[PDB]
Amino acid sequence: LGQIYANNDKLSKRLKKVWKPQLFEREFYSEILDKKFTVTVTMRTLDLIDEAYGLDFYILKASGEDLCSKFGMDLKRGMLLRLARQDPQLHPEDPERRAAIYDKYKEFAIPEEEAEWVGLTLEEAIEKQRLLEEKDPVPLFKIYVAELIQQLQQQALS
Amino acid sequence: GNEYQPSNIKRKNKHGWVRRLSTPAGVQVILRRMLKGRKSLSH
Amino acid sequence: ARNVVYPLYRLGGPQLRVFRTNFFIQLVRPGVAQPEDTVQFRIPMEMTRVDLRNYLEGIYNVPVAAVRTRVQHGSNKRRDHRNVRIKKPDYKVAYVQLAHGQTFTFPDLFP
Amino acid sequence: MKYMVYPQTFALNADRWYQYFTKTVFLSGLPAALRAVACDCLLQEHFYLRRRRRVHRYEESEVISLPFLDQLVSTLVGLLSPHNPALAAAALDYRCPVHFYWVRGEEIIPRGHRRGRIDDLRYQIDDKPNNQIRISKQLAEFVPLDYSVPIEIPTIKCKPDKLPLFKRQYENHIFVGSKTADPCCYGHTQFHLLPDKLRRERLLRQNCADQIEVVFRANAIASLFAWTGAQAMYQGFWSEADVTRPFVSQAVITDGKYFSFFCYQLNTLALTTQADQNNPRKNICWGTQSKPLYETIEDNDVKGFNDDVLLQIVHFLLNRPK
Amino acid sequence: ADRMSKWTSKRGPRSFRGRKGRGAKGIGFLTSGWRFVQIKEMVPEFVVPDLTGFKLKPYVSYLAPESEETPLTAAQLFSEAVAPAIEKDGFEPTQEGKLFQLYPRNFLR
Amino acid sequence: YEWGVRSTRKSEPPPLDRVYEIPGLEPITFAGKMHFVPWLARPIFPPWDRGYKDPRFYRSPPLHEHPLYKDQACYIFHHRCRLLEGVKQALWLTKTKLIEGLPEKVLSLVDQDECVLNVISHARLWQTTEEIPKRETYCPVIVDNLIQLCKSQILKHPSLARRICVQNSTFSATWNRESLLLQVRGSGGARLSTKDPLPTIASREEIEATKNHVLETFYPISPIIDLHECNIYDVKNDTGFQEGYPYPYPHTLYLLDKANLRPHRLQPDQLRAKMILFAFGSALAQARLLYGNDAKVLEQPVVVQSVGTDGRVFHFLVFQLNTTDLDGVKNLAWVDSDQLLYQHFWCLPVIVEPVGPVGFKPETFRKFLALYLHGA
Amino acid sequence: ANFVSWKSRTKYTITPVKMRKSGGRDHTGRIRVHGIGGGHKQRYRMIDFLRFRPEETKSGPFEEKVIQVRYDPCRSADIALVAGGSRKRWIIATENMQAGDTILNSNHIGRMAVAAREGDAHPLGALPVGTLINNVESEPGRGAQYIRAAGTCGVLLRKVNGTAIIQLPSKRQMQVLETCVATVGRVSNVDHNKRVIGKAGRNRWLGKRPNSGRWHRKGGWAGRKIRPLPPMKSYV
Amino acid sequence: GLEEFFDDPKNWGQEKVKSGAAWTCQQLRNKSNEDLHKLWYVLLKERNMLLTLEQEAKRQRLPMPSPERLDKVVDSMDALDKVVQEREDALRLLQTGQERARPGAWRRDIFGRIIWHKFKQWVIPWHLNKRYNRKRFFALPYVDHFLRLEREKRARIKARKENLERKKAKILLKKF
RNA sequence: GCUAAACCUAGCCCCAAACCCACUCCACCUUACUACCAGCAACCUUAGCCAAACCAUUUACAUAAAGUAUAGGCGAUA
RNA sequence: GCUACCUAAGAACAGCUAAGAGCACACCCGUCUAUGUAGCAAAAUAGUGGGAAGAUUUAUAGGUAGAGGCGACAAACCUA
RNA sequence: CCUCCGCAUAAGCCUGCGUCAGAUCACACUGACAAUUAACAGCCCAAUAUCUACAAUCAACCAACAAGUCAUUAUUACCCUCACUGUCAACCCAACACAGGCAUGCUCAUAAGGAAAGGUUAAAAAAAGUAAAAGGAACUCGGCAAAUCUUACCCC
Ligand SMILES: [Mg+2]
Ligand SMILES: [Mg+2]
Ligand SMILES: [Mg+2]
Ligand SMILES: [Mg+2]
Ligand SMILES: [Mg+2]
Ligand SMILES: [Mg+2]
Ligand SMILES: [Mg+2]
Ligand SMILES: [Mg+2]
Ligand SMILES: [Mg+2]
Ligand SMILES: [Mg+2]
Ligand SMILES: [Mg+2]
Ligand SMILES: [Mg+2]
Ligand SMILES: [Mg+2]
Ligand SMILES: [Mg+2]
Repeated sequence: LGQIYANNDKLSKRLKKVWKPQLFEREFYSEILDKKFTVTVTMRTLDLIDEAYGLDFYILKASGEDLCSKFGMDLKRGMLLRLARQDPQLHPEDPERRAAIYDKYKEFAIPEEEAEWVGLTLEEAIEKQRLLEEKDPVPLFKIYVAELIQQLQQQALS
Repeated sequence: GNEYQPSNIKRKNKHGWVRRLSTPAGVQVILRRMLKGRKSLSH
Repeated sequence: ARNVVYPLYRLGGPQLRVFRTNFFIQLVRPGVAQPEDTVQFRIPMEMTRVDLRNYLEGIYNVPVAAVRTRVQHGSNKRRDHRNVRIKKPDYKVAYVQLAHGQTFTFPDLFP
Repeated sequence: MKYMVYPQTFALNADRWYQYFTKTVFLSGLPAALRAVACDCLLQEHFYLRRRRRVHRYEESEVISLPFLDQLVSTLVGLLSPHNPALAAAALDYRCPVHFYWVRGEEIIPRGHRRGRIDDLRYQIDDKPNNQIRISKQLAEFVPLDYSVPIEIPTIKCKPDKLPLFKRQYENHIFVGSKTADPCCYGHTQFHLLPDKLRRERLLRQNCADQIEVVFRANAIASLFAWTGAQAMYQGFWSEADVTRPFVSQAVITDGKYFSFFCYQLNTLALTTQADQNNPRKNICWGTQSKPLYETIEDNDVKGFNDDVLLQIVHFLLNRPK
Repeated sequence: ADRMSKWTSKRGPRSFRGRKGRGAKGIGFLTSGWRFVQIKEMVPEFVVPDLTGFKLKPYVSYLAPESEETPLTAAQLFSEAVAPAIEKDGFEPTQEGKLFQLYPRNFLR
Repeated sequence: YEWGVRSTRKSEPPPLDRVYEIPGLEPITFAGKMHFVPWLARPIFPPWDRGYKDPRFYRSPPLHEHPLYKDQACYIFHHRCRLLEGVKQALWLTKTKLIEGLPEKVLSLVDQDECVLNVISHARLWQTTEEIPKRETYCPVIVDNLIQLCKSQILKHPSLARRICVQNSTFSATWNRESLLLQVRGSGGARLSTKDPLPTIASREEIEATKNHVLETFYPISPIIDLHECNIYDVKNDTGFQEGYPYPYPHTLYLLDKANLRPHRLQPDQLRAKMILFAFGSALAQARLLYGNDAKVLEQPVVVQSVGTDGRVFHFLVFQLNTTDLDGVKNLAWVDSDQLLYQHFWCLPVIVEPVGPVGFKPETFRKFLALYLHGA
Repeated sequence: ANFVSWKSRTKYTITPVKMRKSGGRDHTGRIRVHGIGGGHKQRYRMIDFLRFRPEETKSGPFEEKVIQVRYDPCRSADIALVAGGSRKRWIIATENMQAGDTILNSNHIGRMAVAAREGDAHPLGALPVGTLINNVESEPGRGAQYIRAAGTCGVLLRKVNGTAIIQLPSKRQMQVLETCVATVGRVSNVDHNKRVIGKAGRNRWLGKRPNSGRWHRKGGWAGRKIRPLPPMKSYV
Repeated sequence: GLEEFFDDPKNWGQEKVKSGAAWTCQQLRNKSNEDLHKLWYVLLKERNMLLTLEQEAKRQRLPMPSPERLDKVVDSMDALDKVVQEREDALRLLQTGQERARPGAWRRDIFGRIIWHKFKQWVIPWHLNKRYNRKRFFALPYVDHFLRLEREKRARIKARKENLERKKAKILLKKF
């Protein structure tokens, strides 16, 4: 979003301008995910992918600020998770294949707890945290009982 | 004179709390009222 | 009971009980000169005709033949040193007919 | 604006009030094939006739009872056409309205711009009698014109509005089963059914068990009186131009089981305060307590069927215009 | 057109007036031809005790002595039913299958 | 072509969040909370069903799984069912012959007017409080009055005491034809019931005669056309009463046509057809009650009458029902179409013409009386 | 700007459907079409323009009886109530069609090329060259979109390959597939054109509000344009 | 009987009536639930009677005989309510371990101030409730600014309070 | 001599310091203050007054270097 | 909530003569005169008029909003 | 003596000439205390399918046109009954106890509902009305206004 001078003389009029990227719609197979994702994909994105060879690689390599999308971030996170867990993407009859795939991306592959949080918004993260430490409140009665038991034990000891 | 011809239903539809809450501008109006401390924030 | 959350009755669950009633009442002299057997109470606004009937029957062991409630507007036209509208509270009146020709004249208190 | 009188009223002790409004004296008592027919009628609706849609308690007095009543009326009439030639000639109206408008008493207006002004307070009974038998010749007298019967009329210690009774202003209406252009101007057997609101079970549930009979009585006082008034009007006669004849009409209120029988005697329309001051006359009503026509039905058999009730009905039907 | 005065059932037009109500709380539902259906279970019946032979009057004699106040906490309550525990050396895991639920209250008052 | 319009068809749901496509992670959504949020993905909940069963919010099963859904489409007749054609269609349905005049016996059973006039007047002016009564009021009333008048001859005829006219009187009758299944349902009109059955109008020789003339075909307006095509129909036939009901034998179907608008009323041919159908249906039911449920040509053919409707116009119909096996001999109805007492009633005068009825013809009344009498 | 278009009736019916007026306002609530509104109240009769649609669970040529020929307030042409088999429907009336008459509907693309009568519908392939037609589809199974106004007609000019060439009421010509249906003859209520409105009141009743007072000057456009007819357009 | 709505006939027109003290918490605390319930009803009727008396007095233009008694009764009632309520709370704690009965969840509404949204109790789940999804519990960016303003306002008030207090103190010091 | 006059202390201003507020019960997004039944959702340069003595490019929004280098209808000014 | 226009679903129009007919009530408007012009009034009163089964009047609820709307153009009306 | 107005309902307002007590054009102003009772009217109606060509105009002829306002049926589902709210007033919009504005139903001289004149005098000027000798448009921009009415002809 900017302004242009009319015929590129400053003494001519100034007028606002919106320069849009040339958008597309294209499929991308991702080895780590074993699925074809239709994506809005600019030419620049395609070029980037080509440079990094694999789409998966691009997703991994691309720095979070650089990647530029929530969807992309999510994908990256998913990939990381896959790398971590070592979960069956190709199911049985392809363990060797799976292993090979994994070995492609021995680079990257962060611990499983970190890869959960990767590529999240703030609000989402907060929500997740809340979910993690929600629980039911524990009955006080139980606690009291425990205390009593402890006391009894102590008495026995003495 | 006499431009006002009271009818409650109309009034409530026009200026009511619900209508103000429906639009962002309306929400802002209510917020403004709150900030001034006005006793009646909507109609 | 007044100012309490009422439990939900989905379809075939239990009878609603009220142990320990929150609303309380007061019988009064009718100004407009009512007939025999009609007792007038001032009531909290939340109380129903049915509730009134129940309330009298249980606690006071009185045979209620009919109940007719009616809300009364309390006056707003009254102003202060500040010129702010003081409002008299709106309140509910009951007209309760006694059964079996029981009859009731309001007593002369403050003789 | 006028006090809207309801014959089939939920109001308690309504009777006395009604009497006051009218100026009546109420008194206790009156002034095989058939049986079979009655039984059949009872059966038809309660058993034999297959319903399509399911019947309910809110829907009970409308669907079961009214049609049964109608059947009873019509079949009975048919039976008794040999026994009485007047009923063959006499018209018969199902649910046709009955309206009557009188004025009884003065009232200084309590407040407003009309305060301290004499207001003659007005009444109106509207009605839909379940059905009624309208004759061209007038019925006989029962009791003579100006009969004393010193039992005295109720007081009305407080306002009419204190009883559940409400004012309204809608078209005034003095009207029998039909308009003036008609031969059949008189009548002799009004039938009513009480609504679902005044079922005796309901009454029992409430503490008002003394008002079971009372309601019926009130109804009798009202609708019949209205009818009489209408009749009087159709043959001239006002408050001031008081009735020369004794206008008579009879009726039998009911419930699915319980009947009772009420004749009305209209000696006056002179109910205004102008006329009352020099008035030794008063209208009369005589009636029986609500005896059950029958006990109960099991499948397709009445347990106990009371012929006395039937006899009363027959008598009511069977009386002639002299 | 005063918007300082409280909105209420008296204030609007016909259709407005019949909708609102005071804090009355409903006895039933309404159907078919506006026929209201008073359900017995929704109506609260007052469980009144028998006061015949009940010595507790509405006031307390001035001669009665005062004592120090004690907020009845849970610990105290537990203690007052700890004898059985002691003897051993009275709790619901869920109270979903129960008429009187302590947490999401059923019991009125 | 597709009627409906995109905007007014229910809104297409917003596209499923793109996180859901990624296998396999937990999508963080606002179902953790209990309110909507624009950030935070849209959750997907399972389809809820209710444990208890409230009648006031009851949702029925589909037409696939119902307790008595049949595959063969039945076609069912009603008071409301108003068929494109016509007398002919009705006849075809019923399998019968239409003769232009009422039978001689009935006529004979006839061989005064002031009363009739009064009745007419009463219906059209006097009965209600307001000026000029509307048709939902007067049409049934007139009929009722007429019936009453007829009854008033109980003094003359002692056999008239053993009847009863009834109001609700629903009933049913079910059969095949070409062969397609076909049904009739009950009334919204009165029904005169008697203890004795009606006597036969036509002889057994006459019935043999009917064989010769073919029921009319009338392509391309095929039967069943206007009748309610129906599945989940239930094939069981039904008279209007349980066993043992006295006055069980249907004398005359006193059905009527109220409806204050010109559209809601029947058109006369249609009305006639309806009447015929009713006659068939009641008659059929009676036959079923009498004999076995298996079909045959009847030994005793049952007779049912049915008066026509409307305060002004009158369509008379007597139906003979001699063959419970349809699809040989056929039935033989006869009608006196659109006979009409009184053309137009002036509820108010004019500025010259009086306030009574006009064009009163007592022939119709006589016919009615005859019909009423039939049995005695 | 509340605006639920009245056209929400999914199921076909014969019953006349209540029509909300537009005033020439959009869903946004602003006038997009000036001079509309305030006419007589009307109900819609749903018109079946797919002339050859068979009745349910049938496939062959469909015979029809005309029950009635009525006025339609929604449009210039008058309409006919057709019945057949089980189903009834409204169609647009051809010129001279009356109650009692029998109509044919066909899918039969005959090499015989069978002559036809003023009410009946046929594929264009079966119709003799030079016959007048109305209610012409654009594609097969598409529904009849063209030549529907009172008194109008198009004429079949020639057949070439699997296509026919129609002359529309505006003499501009249109190439349509052979198998597309049309109904022979001209649309009914001929001489609609000759009706004299008589007064402004009539116009108002028709739901046409008056023209605006603003004097516009006539511009470049306003001279008469003598042109050749635009080049025949095709749907193949 | 309706005579319960009035006191002893002897006490009418005395100008002063003897009523000994309200129920204190500890006494109440020591009675049983069954007993407590019974006591409540006794109290209730008395309260009603007192109210009636008050009304009568008002009507008459006359002063109450012993108005403090009503107050005492009220106090007693309050105490009773507190005791039972406390017990209930304790029970709840023992069983489930929940403060309060009626639940909520600290929900941030449209205007951004965090409400204790008390839950309302009903039949269908929230996701297919028409009138509850329209209840929105989230802010949007325009609200933040207003919140800030509100905060500022609050702070100003606080400052005013504090300064005023200081000034008062100073004045006092000067005086003494 | 009437009208009137007079009267300190409410409180407030500017700093400093320190990061605030927010469920007795009940009600409150439906027409808020309403006990109780089957569908949407937020982000998208500021402008213009004005100054240039008109007006179109254009005109600001710790200390020192420094009003320096630069920009600018090479001017206003930045 | 005034007015401009529209959408939904209502309502009213006597009497006399004989159709966007005539006379003429109720309603609608506002020709001309007089009074009033800090007034009964920030456009009224008295008379006198045009209209009054229609392109009419009008109660209710809804809709279009300013770089705009709405307009039987009068550059009208959009709450003095 | 007026009645160019009344009673209602709708909308609107919301205790705004009811009892007692109190004070200061003439004494509906404050404080307390009463008051409006439902049957009238609001507050509706379990699903899925499936049906609804024939106006209204005393609806009968006639007669049209601008083409219209009042419907089910099949199957499944179902016993619990009258809760809650409005209901006062001399009243609303017009800053006012303001000659204005204000929907419908009745009543069309009123059975409702009001009071044009604080007291005197009877000057001018002014306003509204009635009166008029003889003449009769001579008035005046023009028969404006007025009282009796109706002739002919242009322009747009
Ligand atoms: Mg022009
Ligand atoms: Mg400048
Ligand atoms: Mg300039
Ligand atoms: Mg005219
Ligand atoms: Mg005229
Ligand atoms: Mg205009
Ligand atoms: Mg111009
Ligand atoms: Mg009133
Ligand atoms: Mg008077
Ligand atoms: Mg005066
Ligand atoms: Mg004077
Ligand atoms: Mg002179
Ligand atoms: Mg001159
Ligand atoms: Mg003049």
